[PDB]
Amino acid sequence: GAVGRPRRSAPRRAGKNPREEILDASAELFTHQGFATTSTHQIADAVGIRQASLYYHFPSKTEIFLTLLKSTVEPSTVLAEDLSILDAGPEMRLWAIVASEVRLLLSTKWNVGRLYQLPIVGSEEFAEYHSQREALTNIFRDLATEIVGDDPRAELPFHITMSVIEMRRNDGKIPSPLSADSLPETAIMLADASLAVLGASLPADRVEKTLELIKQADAK
Amino acid sequence: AVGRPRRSAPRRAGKNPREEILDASAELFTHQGFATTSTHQIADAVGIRQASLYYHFPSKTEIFLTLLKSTVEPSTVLAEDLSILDAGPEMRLWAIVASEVRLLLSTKWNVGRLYQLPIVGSEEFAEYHSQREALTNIFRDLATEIVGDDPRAELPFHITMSVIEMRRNDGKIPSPLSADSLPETAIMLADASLAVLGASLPADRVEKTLELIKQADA
DNA sequence: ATTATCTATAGATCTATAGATAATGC
DNA sequence: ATTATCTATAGATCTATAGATAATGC
Repeated sequence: GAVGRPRRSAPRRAGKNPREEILDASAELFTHQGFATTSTHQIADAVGIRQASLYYHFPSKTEIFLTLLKSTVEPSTVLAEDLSILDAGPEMRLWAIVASEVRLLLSTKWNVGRLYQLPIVGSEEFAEYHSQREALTNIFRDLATEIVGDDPRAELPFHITMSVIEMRRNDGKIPSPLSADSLPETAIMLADASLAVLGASLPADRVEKTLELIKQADAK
Repeated sequence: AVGRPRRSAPRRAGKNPREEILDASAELFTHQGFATTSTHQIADAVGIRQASLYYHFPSKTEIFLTLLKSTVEPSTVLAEDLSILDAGPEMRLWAIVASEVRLLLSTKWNVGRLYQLPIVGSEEFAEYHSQREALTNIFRDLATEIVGDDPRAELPFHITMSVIEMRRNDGKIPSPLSADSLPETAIMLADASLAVLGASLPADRVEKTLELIKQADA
């Protein structure tokens, strides 16, 4: 059996331990209703525990949110940095970054890309993340600037990319689990679009090659 | 109220007191969002006591719901009328993108942010909710008419909405309305939207669009 | 007389803490 | 004798409602 006074209701969330369970419940609610609207009771209720019982695992509702926010921002930011610097031309580099971030935002169980864009993040409190967020944004812009020059279109590939957030499911079924063998269709499209808005022909063997860069990046 | 107003005088802008509210509300709701924003915070911004707001509006919900209506309907009617008008699907699509972006750049605050708010889950919100989905269909429909049954039919709407990130939200209007001008951003996004669908650009798309506006105004 | 605001305040939340309690582990 | 949950509540803060009150109109 398990140490500790047994809970009133049986666990309802997927997780190897209460931390994962709570973050699981939290990711669903925060992506559906945002931070402020979601109350610790609903989180508790979702998890199947009393509200106070949360505080043994997380010191504050803000800390829960922070944790989730890290787990999406981090991999995405580093990935762009890792890929940013490679063999090919900026057409190819940008096509990959778009495909790679879309691959990623489709890989998670809940739609955590929706967290970046929430109001709460605007506050100064969450400055470490604006920082990473802008840094990411700048990578794309500069990539795009290498193709069209100083031109307002350079702003677009990033917004095209983030558009998956509006077009993916959010019910705890992963829309496209990761595969070393292939890229999800939707990634192909948004990469392909991101080059069309810059008026640039698609690069060569782009799916075959983008998976190469990911294998590389994964080993790093 | 002849002559320039005092700097001290209530910072808000509008014909009457209700409008002063919605002006205050839009600034707060599009920066911090609905739930994070207290009626107290609104009142202070309007220069009045918290309780007073309840003369003009029933609830904090109602303020917000109103602000939504005030930005959707204008767009929904715009799109619907251009939607049928006699021209090619590309031309129709370009005009809609351009004029939606034109419109989202016309307002004082960035009311497009209210769309991305997740607060719209309530039963009452349904009227707004299904009108948002109607507008969105117009785009999908048009796009599909250019490119068929293709996942790219989703793009033009989202490309359009991206202007929300590219806009200021400090009170100054980014691009005031005009009948002989489209802001550069609306042109860009409209061009992009057609670009992603592999569609040819109409040669006189700007001026044709400025015309269907004038025509659709009266 | 009709407004538009005010002061005051219930009651409905919501976060977090204090301390009891029931399971395992020694 | 350690751990993880529970019950119970303090203290905050927020929406909304009453009923008082300073302006004018008539």
